[PDB]
Amino acid sequence: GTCVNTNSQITANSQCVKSTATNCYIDNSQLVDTSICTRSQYSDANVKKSVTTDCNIDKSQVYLTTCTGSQYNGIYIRSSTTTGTSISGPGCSISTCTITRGVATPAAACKISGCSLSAM
Repeated sequence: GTCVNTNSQITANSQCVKSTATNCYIDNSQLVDTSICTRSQYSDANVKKSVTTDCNIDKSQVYLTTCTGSQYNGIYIRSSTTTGTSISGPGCSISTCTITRGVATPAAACKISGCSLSAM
């Protein structure tokens, strides 16, 4: 029981290991590898070594990513940082980007494909 749970609803079909979830709604998802969940809703998602605050993550996999006030729906995102943005697209894939309110900061390492970026 390596999950530091603070007022979080974590389903049985969910899993929280070596991580912290404060006021989080985790359903059929995994919050693993030193991840930090705060007031975020995880739906059929995988959150690894990531931090999400007031985020709605649905059918997505987030790695080494920090999420603040954002929505992910059916996307894969890594080594990134998004704030106040809605990201969707069945085949959305983002890697090493900084995104604030729907606009991705131009960068060489930032790789984005099959995604729809908008503000929240």
